[PDB]
Amino acid sequence: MAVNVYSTSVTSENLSRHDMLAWVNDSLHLNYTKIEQLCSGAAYCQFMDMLFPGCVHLRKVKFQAKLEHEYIHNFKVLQAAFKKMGVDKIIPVEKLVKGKFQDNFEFIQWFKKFFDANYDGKDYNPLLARQ
Amino acid sequence: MRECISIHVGQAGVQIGNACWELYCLEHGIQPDGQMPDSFNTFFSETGAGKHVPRAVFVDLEPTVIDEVRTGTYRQLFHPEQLITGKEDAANNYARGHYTIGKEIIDLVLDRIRKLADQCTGLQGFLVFHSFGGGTGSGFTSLLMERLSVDYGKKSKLEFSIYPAPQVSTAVVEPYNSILTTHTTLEHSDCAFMVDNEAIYDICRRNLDIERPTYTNLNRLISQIVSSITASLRFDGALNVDLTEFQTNLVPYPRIHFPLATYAPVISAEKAYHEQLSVAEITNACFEPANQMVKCDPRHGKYMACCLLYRGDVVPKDVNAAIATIKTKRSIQFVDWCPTGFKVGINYQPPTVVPGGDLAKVQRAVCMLSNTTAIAEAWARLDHKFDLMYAKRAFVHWYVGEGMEEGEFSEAREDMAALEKDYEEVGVDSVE
Amino acid sequence: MRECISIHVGQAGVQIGNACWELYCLEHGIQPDGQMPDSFNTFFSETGAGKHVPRAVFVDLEPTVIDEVRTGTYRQLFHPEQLITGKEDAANNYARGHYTIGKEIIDLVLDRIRKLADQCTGLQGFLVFHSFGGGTGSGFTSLLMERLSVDYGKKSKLEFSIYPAPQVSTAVVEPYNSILTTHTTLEHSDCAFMVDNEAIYDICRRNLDIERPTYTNLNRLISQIVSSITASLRFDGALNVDLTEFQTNLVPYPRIHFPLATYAPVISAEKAYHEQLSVAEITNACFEPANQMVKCDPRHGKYMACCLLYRGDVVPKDVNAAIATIKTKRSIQFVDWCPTGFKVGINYQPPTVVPGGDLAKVQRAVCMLSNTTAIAEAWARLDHKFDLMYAKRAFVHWYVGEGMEEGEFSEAREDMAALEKDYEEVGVDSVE
Amino acid sequence: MREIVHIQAGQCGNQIGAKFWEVISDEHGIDPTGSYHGDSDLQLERINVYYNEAAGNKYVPRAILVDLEPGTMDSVRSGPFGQIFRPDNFVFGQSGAGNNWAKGHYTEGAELVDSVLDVVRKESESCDCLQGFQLTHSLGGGTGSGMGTLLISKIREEYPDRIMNTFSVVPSPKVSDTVVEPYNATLSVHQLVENTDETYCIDNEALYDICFRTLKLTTPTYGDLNHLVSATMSGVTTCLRFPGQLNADLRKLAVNMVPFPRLHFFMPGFAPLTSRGSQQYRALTVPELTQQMFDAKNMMAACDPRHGRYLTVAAVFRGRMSMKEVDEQMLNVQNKNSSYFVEWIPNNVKTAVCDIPPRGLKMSATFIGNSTAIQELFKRISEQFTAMFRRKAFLHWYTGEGMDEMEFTEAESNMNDLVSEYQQYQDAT
Amino acid sequence: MREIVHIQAGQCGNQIGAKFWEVISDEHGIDPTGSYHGDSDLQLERINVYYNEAAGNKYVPRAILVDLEPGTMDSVRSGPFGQIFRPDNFVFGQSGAGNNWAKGHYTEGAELVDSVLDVVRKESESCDCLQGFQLTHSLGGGTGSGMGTLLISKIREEYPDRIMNTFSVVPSPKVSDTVVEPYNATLSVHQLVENTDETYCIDNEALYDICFRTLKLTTPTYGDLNHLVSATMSGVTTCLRFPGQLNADLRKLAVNMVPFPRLHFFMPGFAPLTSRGSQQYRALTVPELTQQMFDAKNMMAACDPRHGRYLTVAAVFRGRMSMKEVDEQMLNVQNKNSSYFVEWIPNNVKTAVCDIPPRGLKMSATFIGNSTAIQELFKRISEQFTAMFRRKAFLHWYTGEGMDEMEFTEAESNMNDLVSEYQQYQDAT
Ligand SMILES: Nc1nc2c(ncn2[C@@H]2O[C@H](COP(=O)(O)OP(=O)(O)OP(=O)(O)O)[C@@H](O)[C@H]2O)c(=O)[nH]1
Ligand SMILES: Nc1nc2c(ncn2[C@@H]2O[C@H](COP(=O)(O)OP(=O)(O)OP(=O)(O)O)[C@@H](O)[C@H]2O)c(=O)[nH]1
Ligand SMILES: Nc1nc2c(ncn2[C@@H]2O[C@H](COP(=O)(O)OP(=O)(O)O)[C@@H](O)[C@H]2O)c(=O)[nH]1
Ligand SMILES: Nc1nc2c(ncn2[C@@H]2O[C@H](COP(=O)(O)OP(=O)(O)O)[C@@H](O)[C@H]2O)c(=O)[nH]1
Ligand SMILES: [Mg+2]
Ligand SMILES: [Mg+2]
Repeated sequence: MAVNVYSTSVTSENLSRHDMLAWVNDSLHLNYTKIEQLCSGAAYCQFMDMLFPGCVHLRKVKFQAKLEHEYIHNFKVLQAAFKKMGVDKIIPVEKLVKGKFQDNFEFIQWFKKFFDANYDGKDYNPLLARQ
Repeated sequence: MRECISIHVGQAGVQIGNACWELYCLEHGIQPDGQMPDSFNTFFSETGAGKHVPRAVFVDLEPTVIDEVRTGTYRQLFHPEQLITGKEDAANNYARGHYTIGKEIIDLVLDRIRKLADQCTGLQGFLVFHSFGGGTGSGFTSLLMERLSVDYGKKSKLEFSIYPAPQVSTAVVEPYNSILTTHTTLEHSDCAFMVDNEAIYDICRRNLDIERPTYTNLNRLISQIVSSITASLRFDGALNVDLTEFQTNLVPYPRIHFPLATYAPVISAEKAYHEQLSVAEITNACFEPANQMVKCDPRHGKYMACCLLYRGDVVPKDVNAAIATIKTKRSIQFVDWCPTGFKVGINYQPPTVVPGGDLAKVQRAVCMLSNTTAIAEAWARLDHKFDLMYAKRAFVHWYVGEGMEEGEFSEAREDMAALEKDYEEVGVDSVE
Repeated sequence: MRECISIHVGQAGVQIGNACWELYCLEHGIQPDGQMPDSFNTFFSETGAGKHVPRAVFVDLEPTVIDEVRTGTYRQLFHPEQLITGKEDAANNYARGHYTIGKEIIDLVLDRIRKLADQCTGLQGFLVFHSFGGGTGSGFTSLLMERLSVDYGKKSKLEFSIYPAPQVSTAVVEPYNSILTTHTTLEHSDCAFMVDNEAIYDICRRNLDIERPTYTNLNRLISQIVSSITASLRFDGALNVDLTEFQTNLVPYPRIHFPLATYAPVISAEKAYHEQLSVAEITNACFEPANQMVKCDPRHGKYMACCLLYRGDVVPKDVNAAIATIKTKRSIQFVDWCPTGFKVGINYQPPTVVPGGDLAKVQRAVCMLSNTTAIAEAWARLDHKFDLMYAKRAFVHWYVGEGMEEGEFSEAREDMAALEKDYEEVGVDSVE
Repeated sequence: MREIVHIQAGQCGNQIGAKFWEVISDEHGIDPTGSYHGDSDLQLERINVYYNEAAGNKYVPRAILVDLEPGTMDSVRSGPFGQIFRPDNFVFGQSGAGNNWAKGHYTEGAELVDSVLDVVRKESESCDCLQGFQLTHSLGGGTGSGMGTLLISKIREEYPDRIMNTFSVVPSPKVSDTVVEPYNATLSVHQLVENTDETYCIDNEALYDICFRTLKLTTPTYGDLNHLVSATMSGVTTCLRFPGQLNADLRKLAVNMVPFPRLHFFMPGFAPLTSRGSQQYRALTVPELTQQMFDAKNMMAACDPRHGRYLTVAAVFRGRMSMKEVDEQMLNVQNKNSSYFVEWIPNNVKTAVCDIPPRGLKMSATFIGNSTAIQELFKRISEQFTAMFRRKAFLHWYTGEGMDEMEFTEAESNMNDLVSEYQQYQDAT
Repeated sequence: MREIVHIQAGQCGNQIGAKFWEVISDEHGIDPTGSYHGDSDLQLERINVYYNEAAGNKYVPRAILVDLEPGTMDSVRSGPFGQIFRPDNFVFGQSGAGNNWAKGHYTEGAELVDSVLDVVRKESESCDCLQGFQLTHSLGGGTGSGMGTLLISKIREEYPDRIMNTFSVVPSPKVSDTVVEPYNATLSVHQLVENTDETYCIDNEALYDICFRTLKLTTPTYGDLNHLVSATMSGVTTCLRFPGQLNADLRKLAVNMVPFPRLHFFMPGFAPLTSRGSQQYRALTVPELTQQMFDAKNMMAACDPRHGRYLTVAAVFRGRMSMKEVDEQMLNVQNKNSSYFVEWIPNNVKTAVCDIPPRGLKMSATFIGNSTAIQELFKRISEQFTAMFRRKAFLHWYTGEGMDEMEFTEAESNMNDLVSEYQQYQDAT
């Protein structure tokens, strides 16, 4: 069971670039220095696993993706997970995979809201998920 | 490149849309058949043949008003799929608009929007025309805004709304519709431009010497304001403003997104001669309360932002001079947290006049978009109206019958109370 | 050189054939008398005089439908020996078609086919038109396929089949006929292109604005798809596909040989103007479920192969671009064992329009042939239908009376069960 | 040698730039097609400072045009001289910045910046000995301000040993042309102080005054304002492009005018400026020119030099004139107006003379003043910033783009510190 | 002397071939009838490299056209230049291959191969000193891929001491043009590694990009793609056909570019490429050309050279130009981009200059890069192959033609080994 969120015109409820990156690194044990590195989709797929036990076939996800098509593949996996959970937000895949800051920042702000709505506090060691 | 897509909801929205698209055609030299014997492209898509189609959607829950479009002078101008009609209207009921009747056509409307947006290379966003009082204008529009926010989000959405008058109503349930729609749409809209029928009527009578103004006249006037707002995108200019800038310049706090529009000069042929109509003169006219298109008193409020959009034979120095003098004037007070209150646009193209129109042809015009704490008066009034009826639960059964819950009335009311307090807080000057 | 021979079985097959051959004549400039005032030669044999005869056989077990061909506008187009009729029909009974009545004319049909093939220098194979539901379309066609497999074998055989709808039937015994014919024909056919009357009707009403579509309209639509498939052989093109390639590109496992056809754009003169109809636009249209010609939901299935056949004013780069974006789209999922899912054909000749047709003349069209696990739904439904009737042995006496054995019902059923499980297995993603 | 790379950002940046390029082409005898139709060999000698030579006897501006929306660009393309520019040197976005510094610096601008950098690098590699960069833009908008500053940051990182100079159109005192202008200016200034070597402050209020009072133009247009600015711009590089008697360049001017690294904000002026009727009643002599230069009414920044002290003043003369006379005049102003000149920098007037005058004129002069009075401008901005920031007005437009209050705070502090620094040297003995 | 035999297989192979022959005829002043109407003696001097001289002052391409279906052939015959070809040199089947490598290599192709071989042998016997063979085809189809490889195998067996080179149109990354393309490519590659001396990898994705971004062609046609490829092709043999200052040929290029026998897969590039409007704003100088050559966006293979290292790079210049300048430019790229060049092959840039430029141009350049980045392409194919083969998808189409799983397996393994080999040298110090 999942729910949907919207962010457009708000105040005092949006994370700075630094804070948001810090959250992602702490949550998933990652070392990103640019928000645009999230455009590979592996991180988002991992977050899905942590939120909703089961859900994604993580053995198919490429965690060290370097090429546009690899990123596309990860987002297909993510798309399937969104379908399974009934989250109705359209992911702008073509814009995300170009690694553009604006679009990636928009998506992370939505995804953070979505995560907060749905996260139950369970422990999750993402290293095992990775390998 | 900089595309802009227009959505016309319910009778008001559609009829204003008819006036707007008639004007646009005249401005770009597009015939009623879509033919012209490059800037138009922001509002018109173009076929393989020499034909141009409005980037527009017209929606109403009943067929009557749209049927006129279909059978009228501009039948060939619009593509059939952009004129969307249901069977039964929302019967002045927000519930019917938002839920019972609206849920049947929302998907269709959104699908067409998606297709429109697909053919844009640089979509700037949406212009939404409706009213606060009707079941469609209130309920359907709120629904639509929700969906648009979800599916697009960061695209700037602008609303032009026929805000109801103090002493000139059309329906009995107007306050309910107004309150609910404002509540539901507030977090989804970026800026909403209010206009009031009473004010426009008064202007028509006093300034244009019209004994008996028709809705057509009001629509025409509205069209002018729209043109001023979009002329920066449809023409070349000296100093430019593009739809995203308005929100930046006029909205100081997220909730306080209701500016008001004022146009100058509105004159007849008899009064167009006998006077020179300088930039200073029209600027002064704009500020003065009698020329405003909302029945509200700025002398009793404070200005938080003014945006001045000049068009035609205009000289930037002159504009600067005019503004400076208005700044000095005792009757114009600005909030203490805003030393810089003016955003200024200047465009080369004079306002074009519709054949058989009530306005005379002028060398210059100006459209002011101004945000004022004085508008809070209207909100208070509306709240009072809601209170009087709700205390007796008058008409409430209708809304509940269409699936609304009574608690939602209270919810909407409290949200509006909060909004009123926000304005009041903003009003006060800074300590220390 | 690259000859292709068309076989039209029963009422559906014959009537679709009439529509197809009318279209072919218009496309190649062949008059109803066989006269023309070189590529046509793949479908028409040529006499000593300036006359052209279809490489076709029309077969029905009763005379009525073929008699119309004989007495109609194209009486001179066909040679008498290519119009084959018996005395009594198969009476919606597979048994009568396959055994009792069919065994009397099969030899004749095959003899004529042999003679047709003798005058081919590079016969590519056969196009077979029929339906699943009729006694002739089901029973006779299955018989015919058996014989063709024996006498030719490696020649690629393609079937166009009027697959029965979920909620729109014509006969009561349809499920029986469908199941048996599918069982008996499965190992003998290389690829079968399903089309559904309900879907086409819906399309006619929604997309073509036709209040009351006739079978003629459906036939015409079908003809278009056929033309797209065969245009690569009948015209010159940039990037080509020849009948043998379809089987290679669309059939991943021997049993899973049921793709589905979708055509775009299907529009009227009123809606042909008012829009530019780009390659991206039509490609997107194709995928979307509402334009499909089978009453099935791809959103609930996975794509295993798509073949896109473009025709007319088309640019390969543009096609590539269009496909790329569709690949990204969330609503299009492909099976995990298929990273490359698109086969693309581009032909220079625009779709030609039949005088008095329901479709408008367009610069571009596209015909998608797509194989989807979603079609398994239909199979399940059909199985369920079989089960309900068979549990009571309803109508079974008819079939047994014509020499069928009851055990063969069970056999056919189990084979279809197996087929259903095959699809399901295919559906799942790869382990590790 | 000493090739300059020109960069234009946003509406104002591009519109000034177009005018500047029209002027320079006229000066060097280049027509709207890029062909040389001039008379003298001096016009071509140093043509490479601003132009690349293309095939078939054409010259193309070493100019890069940047905007987050395509309208201004389009206009430029359609304008007189629009066809002279390299098509590949127009770098335009589709979104716009919506008068938001954040969008220009961090969001939309960031999506575009790399594409611009790529062009810039290529341009740099053209040049045998790159002098540096001149950037034209406003501080009040989103593109010129946010994206321009970003460009400055990156270019400087890439080329730290070249000169970085800017022609910045600053917010006026009397009336604002934007509601959030104090924010945009404030954020810009923080960047400028750390990343530019010199910044010419130009203010439309001053320009209008000049047009109205001095040029006697009842109805000036933005074009007429732009022309003045372009004349100043051309004046600053004149000694790099034409032989003279005492040759200046961009480096020398910086050295003479900037005694401390942060104090690199100038107030430019130009002379002579006269009406059509009123020019026949005056003599264009050196002293007259000097007098015109050294007044307050002819400064293009909205601050009175009489409210502060001149740290350093550079005077650049164009035309055939007497060096002795110039020296006399410069000495005279220092002697008689002693109280307006800082006492601890003796002989704080720097002079340059280029023999080639501008078109139509026998002689002309350009003034560069580094005055402690410019602190007033900064103070105003700080005040305006404060009034808005204390109530967090419009802040969600910037925070919505990922920015934090901390950044704003730091910017405010930095600006205040700069003002303090100016004050300190004003009062020093 | 040094006569080349041209071979064309399948649709793509034939369509490229037609374009190539149109180009070469134009170059040598040959019209659609085979008659010489050129101006200079240099055009005829080495005409025998590509043309046989027939009776009555006509020239006929030493070209063999092969296809398992007759449509493309027919089109070619009806095309402009169709009548120049020897009628007996069209070898066409009637069946087709149905996009099946098996059919092309073992079945239909096998029925046709001997007939082609017979023609080929005759052609070879014409020539006084046969240089070798150039084969044009795709790896994604059935004819060009399966039948082409068969031809390569047989020809090589017959003539093991001649050069075997191929212009192979490879499957792209973004979108496939065939469902079984990974199979067909994979099987092809196994043959190519053992039987060709050099293979130019050309990818339509790259070509489209070039057309769109560099040539500014909104609506490119396949013809326009073909022309680019033909220009590259002509560039590679230019020094064999025209006198120059430093003469290359096919053997020398192979020697310079192939340090290990299996690593013979190149990424070609061509310069200069410009729009109609945008050409007047640039100068066609050697450095510019060099820069255009050595970027990633101008490579015709879908792999970024910045993701690997260049093993060896050959640059072929056509036009009257300075050798010193060329040497400077080549040195410069090596020096400044040191990290993109393998460290254990010093001076890994080979230069050739032919004095005769292409038509319409003052100078032109062709680039041949042997980059370890091409391994990415192979890896992709291997991955795609795996995904399908693990589920035995479409396999019955190939096994039905007599093929076994073992063959597939071996092919997969061989391809993997090649990738490993590339990786090894990428990482070697
Ligand atoms: N300015 C202007 N106002 C209009 C026009 N038509 C209607 N209105 C105003 O709109 C309000 C009535 O709402 P409508 O738009 O008619 O109602 P609706 O949206 O169709 O909703 P339902 O009919 O209840 O489904 C009143 O305040 C009218 O005065 C018009 O042409 N111009
Ligand atoms: N699309 C289309 N479907 C048709 C047409 N005529 C019949 N059908 C369909 O074909 C099925 C009925 O089969 P028929 O072809 O009439 O029967 P038959 O093959 O003559 O077999 P018997 O009459 O039982 O010997 C039904 O699903 C009809 O809807 C037609 O002209 N077009
Ligand atoms: N001198 C001059 N100033 C201009 C011109 N155009 C705009 N401005 C000023 O620049 C400011 C607006 O910023 P602008 O550059 O248009 O915004 P941006 O495009 O977002 O950077 C206002 O203060 C204008 O007065 C011009 O052509 N000349
Ligand atoms: N560059 C180029 N590629 C082509 C052309 N024609 C076909 N192709 C490509 O070749 C592949 C199809 O193979 P093809 O040679 O038609 O099949 P075959 O005839 O069975 O070998 C696809 O990837 C096409 O994009 C052409 O004219 N030019
Ligand atoms: Mg209504
Ligand atoms: Mg029948």
